Amino acid sequence: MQAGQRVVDNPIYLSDMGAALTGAESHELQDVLEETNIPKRLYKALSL
Amino acid sequence: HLPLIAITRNPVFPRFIKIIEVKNKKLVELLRRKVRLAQPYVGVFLKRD
Repeated sequence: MQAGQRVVDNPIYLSDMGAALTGAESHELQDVLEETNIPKRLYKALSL
Repeated sequence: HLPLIAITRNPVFPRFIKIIEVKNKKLVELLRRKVRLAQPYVGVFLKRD
């Protein structure tokens, strides 16, 4: 699953999969799942 | 002398190796029907919006 293969048919899953690598406590994960807007979840996932 | 292919959101820049993965299986029928021919080949075109 590379970014150059264009096989990321579901970007939401790729952002979620990238946020899954974070070691943040479960609460942070629940809060990020609560987020609905896209730049906030990408921004927060990067922050984590 | 083949009908046009279904690009389906896949840019193939000139002189740039690319991979195409359509989910439908009907284009594979066209890929297997060309195996008995001496020279097998295909063309690449671009889509509009």
